[PDB]
Amino acid sequence: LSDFFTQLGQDAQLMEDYKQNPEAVMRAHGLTDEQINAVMTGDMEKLKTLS
Amino acid sequence: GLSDFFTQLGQDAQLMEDYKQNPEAVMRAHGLTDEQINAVMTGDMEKLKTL
Amino acid sequence: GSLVCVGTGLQLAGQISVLSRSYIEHADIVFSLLPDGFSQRWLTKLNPNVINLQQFYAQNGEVKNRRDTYEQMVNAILDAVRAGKKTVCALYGHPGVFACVSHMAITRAKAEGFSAKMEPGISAEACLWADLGIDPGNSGHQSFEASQFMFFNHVPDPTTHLLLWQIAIAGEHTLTQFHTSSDRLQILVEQLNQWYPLDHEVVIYEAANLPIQAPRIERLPLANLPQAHLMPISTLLIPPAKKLEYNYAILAKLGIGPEDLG
Amino acid sequence: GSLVCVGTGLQLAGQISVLSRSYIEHADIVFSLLPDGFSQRWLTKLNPNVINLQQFYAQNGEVKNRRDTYEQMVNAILDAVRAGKKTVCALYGHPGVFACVSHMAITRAKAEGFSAKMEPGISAEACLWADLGIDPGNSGHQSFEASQFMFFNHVPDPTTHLLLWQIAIAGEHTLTQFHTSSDRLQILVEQLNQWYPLDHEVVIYEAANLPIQAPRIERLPLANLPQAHLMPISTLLIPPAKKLEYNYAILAKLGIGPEDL
Ligand SMILES: C[S@@+](CC[C@H](N)C(=O)[O-])C[C@H]1O[C@@H](n2cnc3c(N)ncnc32)[C@H](O)[C@@H]1O
Repeated sequence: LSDFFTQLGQDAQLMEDYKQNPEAVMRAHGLTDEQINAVMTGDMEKLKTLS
Repeated sequence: GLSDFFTQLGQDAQLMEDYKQNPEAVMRAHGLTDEQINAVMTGDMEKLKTL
Repeated sequence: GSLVCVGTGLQLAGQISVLSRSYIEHADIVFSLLPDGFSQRWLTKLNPNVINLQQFYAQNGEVKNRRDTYEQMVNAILDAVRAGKKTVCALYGHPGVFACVSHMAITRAKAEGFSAKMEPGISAEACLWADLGIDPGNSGHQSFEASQFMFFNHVPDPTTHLLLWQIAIAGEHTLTQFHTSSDRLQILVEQLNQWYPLDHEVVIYEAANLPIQAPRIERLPLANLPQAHLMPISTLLIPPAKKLEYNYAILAKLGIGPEDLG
Repeated sequence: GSLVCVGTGLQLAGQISVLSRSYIEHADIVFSLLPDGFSQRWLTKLNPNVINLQQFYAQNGEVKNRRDTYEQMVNAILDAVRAGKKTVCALYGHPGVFACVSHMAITRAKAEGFSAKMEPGISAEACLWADLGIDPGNSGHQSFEASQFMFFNHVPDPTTHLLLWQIAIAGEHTLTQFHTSSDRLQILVEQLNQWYPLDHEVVIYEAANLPIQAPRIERLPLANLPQAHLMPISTLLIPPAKKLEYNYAILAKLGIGPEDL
């Protein structure tokens, strides 16, 4: 999850891919159902738990 | 050679710290001419654009 | 040894300058004052030799002067420099903006005959212009710390974009610690109402720190500010109350008029 | 097509953000406005598909309103977006600080239903705080375009750091000339003398654009500004002339006393 957020923050191609289908990109980068749900719902305090 | 050196010096912190310790030795080690090194040490930006 | 203070900007991983990231990468030791946990994890992966300066803040509700905390942070940084380490301080945003520890450590390192410098970084102010699509140059810009704006005489130019920083703690003080946010912000509204109508649209701005998160850009009437939920990162943007008007006195001295402006 | 406007900062190669460099690298086409040939060479190695926006500034003896230069730059950028290109605009410093082209292109692109955004960069002001060792956050700060200061009714707060940008064209009304005259600067000094004494120490600041280069940090009395050698890249810093005074009216409402600060 930390590795994904770092890559997404640094890589303009990944950032654009992510914007076009966040859930598909997050699945491809091996994020959990709970992690993806926490991201899509803006549950920042739940993202703490799962990091 | 001069442009390649300035580009590397601008983004490489190891080279920048080496350059601060011994500017002339670093410039020689990166293939700058005595003319180019003199323009740098005398802070003559107009003459550098020339060389 | 040597000292370089760098900023990470606001956004995780991507907003640090190429050179500033190189300084962190090649450091013998890094002293960090980063928020988050993602920010701290990113830093530790880039260079594992990190000392967290957060340790020097009062913990367990102990009374601890900020002056004492900063002195302990600066002393920790200088101990590494003195020992001969290529020392880098990694700060949030711009290492010289709303930060005294970097300026203090650089002053003290220079005084002890060490190489020390600050690398500029992307500040919350830099993020605000980009996120809001506003140019400080369009009609000018004035920035004050919201408490400094309340405590001291600072009459704004209402043709400018006026920024009040640290709006969440506006007028907060040991004396006013039992006053409530709403009470202190209502006093600020009445102060600003000298120049800005109560229905004047203002903006509560919070720059995003994660790439999965959008910035806070909340447009509300000035009168509604005291009811607003504010964060330590919250900034108040007050757009102009007045259009620009010709400076006839200076135009006269220049020997021109409005019709002459290109 | 899409538009991303990025800043390259002031220093060659190293002052661009990691993400901003990534946008340039992955761009179909880059529109550039960079400080010098060293920066241009750096950009061209990152991405060879560069169009230099410098070409739209008045050249060989042509009289051209700077507004028409900016319009032609915006049109050139939008033509790439309209053609379906992943377009990046690379401007020196912060692309949205004392710069209208990026703001204009993003507005126009959004109006034509294209994805557009601006990435913040390191501005000349960001470099100034670092080089002068100033914390502007706590201290407060103000910025005006020097000419707008002269042509329109602006009031600075003389207790707070004052930056006048584009000082080298201060009072040049036509927008067809890229310098001003000492008589225009003398009128600006007289204007400033309302709040700032004639012997008030001001600083002509030029951030370094090359890694071998020291910044210009030239201290001089305000009175000598009209004799000073100014460059297009010159910014004027006017430190506070006036001591802070307590806001007794507001301190009273807060129930706090001066003694307490
Ligand atoms: C069209 S604005 C461009 C500003 C740029 N977007 C930035 O972020 O700094 C040009 C003005 O920026 C300032 N400026 C540009 N380069 C500078 C430098 N190297 N040092 C100091 N000020 C500079 C000057 O006030 C100059 O007249």
